[PDB]
Amino acid sequence: TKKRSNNGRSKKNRGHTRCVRCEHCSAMVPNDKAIKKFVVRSVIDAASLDDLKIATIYEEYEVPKSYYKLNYCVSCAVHIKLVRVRSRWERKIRKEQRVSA
Amino acid sequence: MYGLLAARNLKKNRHKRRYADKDFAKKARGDIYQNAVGYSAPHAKGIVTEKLGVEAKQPNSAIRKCVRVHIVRLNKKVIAYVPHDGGLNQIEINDEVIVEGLGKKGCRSKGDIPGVRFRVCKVQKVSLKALVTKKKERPA
Amino acid sequence: ARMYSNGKGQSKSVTPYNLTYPTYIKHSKEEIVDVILNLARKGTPPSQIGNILRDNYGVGKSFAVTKTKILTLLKIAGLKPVIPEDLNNIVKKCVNIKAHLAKYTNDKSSKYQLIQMQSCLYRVARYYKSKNELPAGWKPPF
Amino acid sequence: MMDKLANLCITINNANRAQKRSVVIRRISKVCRLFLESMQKHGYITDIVYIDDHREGKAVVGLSGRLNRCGAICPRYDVELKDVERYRANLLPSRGFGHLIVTSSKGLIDHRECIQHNTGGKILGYFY
RNA sequence: UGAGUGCAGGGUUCUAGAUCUGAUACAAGUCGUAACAAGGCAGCUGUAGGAGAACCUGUAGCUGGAUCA
RNA sequence: ACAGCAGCAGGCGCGAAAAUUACCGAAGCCUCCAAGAGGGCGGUAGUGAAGAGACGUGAAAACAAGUGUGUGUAAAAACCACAUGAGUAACUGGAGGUCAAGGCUGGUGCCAGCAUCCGCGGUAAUACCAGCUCCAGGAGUGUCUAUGAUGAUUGCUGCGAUUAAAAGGUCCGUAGUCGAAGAACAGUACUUGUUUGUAAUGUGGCUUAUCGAGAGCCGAAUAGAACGAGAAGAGUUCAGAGUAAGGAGCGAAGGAGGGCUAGAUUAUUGAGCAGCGAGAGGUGAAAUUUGAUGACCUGCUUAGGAGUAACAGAGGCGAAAGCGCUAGUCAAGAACGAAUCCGAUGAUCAAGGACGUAGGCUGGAGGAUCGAAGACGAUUAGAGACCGUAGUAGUUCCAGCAGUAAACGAUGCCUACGCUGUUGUGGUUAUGAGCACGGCAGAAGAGAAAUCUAGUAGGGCUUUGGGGAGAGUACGCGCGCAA
Ligand SMILES: [Zn+2]
Repeated sequence: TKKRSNNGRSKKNRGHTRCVRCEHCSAMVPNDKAIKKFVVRSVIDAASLDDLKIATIYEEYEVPKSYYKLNYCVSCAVHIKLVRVRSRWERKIRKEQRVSA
Repeated sequence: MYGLLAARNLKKNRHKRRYADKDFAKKARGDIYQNAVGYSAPHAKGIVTEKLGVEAKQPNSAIRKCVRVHIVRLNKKVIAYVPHDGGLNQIEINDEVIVEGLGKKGCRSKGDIPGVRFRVCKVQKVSLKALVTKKKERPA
Repeated sequence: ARMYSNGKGQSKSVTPYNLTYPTYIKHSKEEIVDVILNLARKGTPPSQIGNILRDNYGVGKSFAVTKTKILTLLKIAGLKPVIPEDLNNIVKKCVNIKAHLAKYTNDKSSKYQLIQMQSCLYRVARYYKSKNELPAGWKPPF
Repeated sequence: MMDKLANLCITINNANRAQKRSVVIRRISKVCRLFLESMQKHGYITDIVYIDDHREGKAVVGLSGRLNRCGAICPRYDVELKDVERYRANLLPSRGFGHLIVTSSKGLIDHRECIQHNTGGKILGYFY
């Protein structure tokens, strides 16, 4: 029986879409189906900022950040616990997740 | 095909549909005259050539008593079942027997007997029911 | 719906309930009739005649003054074309597509458009050669 | 294009189910007029106005509380006077009430008038 | 006008045949365990190689998926 | 030399299958030169549980079938009348459920058997084999085999195609089936009158055999044809008419739709040269493997062949398959605005024709990355596989062949009637809203449910299914270089 109204993907009014590759296992997954995750990570860890304050030559310094978008296939997303199995009424709830660091 | 002047189209279509029915198909396109008892004849005469026994299908546990018959009208050899309690004892090799159908729509196996399609009715011109129950005797 | 594709557009223009006589205008009957026949002899299609009469001279639908239709007036004046103007515009588009494909042979989309166009030509031809508006053995310019 | 007499029927059937009292029907022909005029004679509909829009035509009608259902038959079968009671028993709910309408050389008539005038015709539609 | 009968061919229906190759039933024999749980490498459709055997591997697709995010 | 029983009896065969080598100057008819002759044509009986009527097998006082006379007939027998004796006369299938009627008594122990179907029996069998009581129909009752019904499981009335079996991968297109409003016209279909057209059978009746089938008489009738009538629907024509039918054209604008020309920022490999002097790679953990002929990492040079990250979405475009860097160029299409033109030009479609991801094949160009086959290293009882090292055909382009996909929203194409709220994309706007293409959330109905491209409905046209298997297989045929 049909488990989801949208077939588990975001394609509508189209024939075909570009593929992308999974970060964890390099499998091909369609772009409109892949699980997506955003990361904004400081170059320097929080446990070093108190040393940075005496190491730097400049009057003040702003740490550089690094930015990423990651893609996962279903198997990897479930195994890494980005997503979890949910009850028949919960399946319908849609909410934006946090940006990781 | 539902128009007022559409009768020819409608007729030809509906005729072609009927071949999907197994019943209509066999009568039209199969070999309906291959059988000793069937479209051809209600009963068949033949001579006994061997005595035989067969296991019942699971889950039953029995040996069923059967006879090899050479059919006069076709020169085929067929298996038939012998109905009654001590029935096999009323038949000798080279006796003549008359043989009858099991009562299904096509020729099909009945009950727990695998692959046997006819049963014995009379031996040497007399009813097998009378022979077994000792109401009458062999012609001798 | 549309004949060669999946379109269901609805853009048309409303025909009036009654037509009257355009008394607000600034020319006579005979002047309007002269304007039409001049534009005709210069070689304009009758749909363009209609556009000019509305836009420049200020007359809607070009019939309220004349009690006669544009193509009928051109037949009365003897200015009738050799081929009806619709069938004529279909042959032109075919020629254009064949002239493109002649130099850009690889274009599968243009090939697709040509077979649609060609079908439409013969469907129109069969109309006119039933109403005796074309000779029975007329064939495309190709 | 849809059949105009079919369109008429679905338009009034749906509006009746939705408990509306009046409707506008958008494409009208000669027999559609005569059908509506029949329903008025037997008191199934109350008021009729016709709009002469120069684009086909349209009608505005008031429904009564007595109308349960109506329908067109397609195609329009030819019937002898011997045949009409067969169709009467197939279409109508009771022997006591309701109308089966037939076209004839004497206009639209009902299954009782067929007996009076001694004429068959072509089957058109029904209401009860 | 022609019966019968020569000699070649065809058209139909049956039947023989060394040997090979399907299917079906095999109480329970031998070797593994491919599917059904994330069935222990998620499964399935097309196509192409390979292999005691279930099947395995590349390429494009699908969720009837382990994700309506 | 003779001869031909699908004439009447009769015989043999063949089969599961069918009567007497009988009487006839009488009945109904036919034949002759006949107040007469002929007829196995026809009639009369004999034989057989094919079918169909009416009645026996007791009553409470008191009952068939026998026999003798007469009748009957061509002669008979049976039938009927009166008179004599008397006291005879039921079986077939069943009893666990469907399905009416016993957990009764004795045997047997998965044996022997029974059972259309479901199922009984392994020592406590209401189901086998018997006894005894009940049930059903009854001069009849069981079985086998064809067929009609059961059956809306063949569907005109009247079934189905999201997931149970079932919508063609997409277009074009002939035959075929189906096709506006307004004003008029004509009678061949259409409907109906009168007249023909049915012996038997059947249908509505009445009358006589004791009754009931039976017999005799009456009335009306199907399809088909002759001559009249009516004109709603169907049909034909017209233009001082111009579809929320189609095609042609105009104006401003929008889009990863397509072909071509000329350019681009990085990245991955390979070579050259320079610096440095010991490890790099890969995994869950490791080994194959590579490095003092200087790896790895960091510079500068170059050579190629692919690709267009992030922006990027329940966003857009295309008939579908599919389409994502920037400029220039070449055709055609969709939608919107509006007092442009022509006038039925249209819907759907066997045959026939054009396109169709990927993988594959024929020839040319080329060859970075990835990688079927093949070869190793590990793991395991064994791995031929999964993992790692390496490596070829292919993966790219031009000219063609091929014709399949879970080619799926598993939902055909036109055309209708239909509740609300919200959010998009492109035009237009009295700024109130609309038109085309979408998403989402309820409701009401619907449906076996899950759910809703599935609500309402004799609108039109094509494809298509009919319990599992064998089988989308065999034989024949058509296309293809082969697959
Ligand atoms: Zn992955």
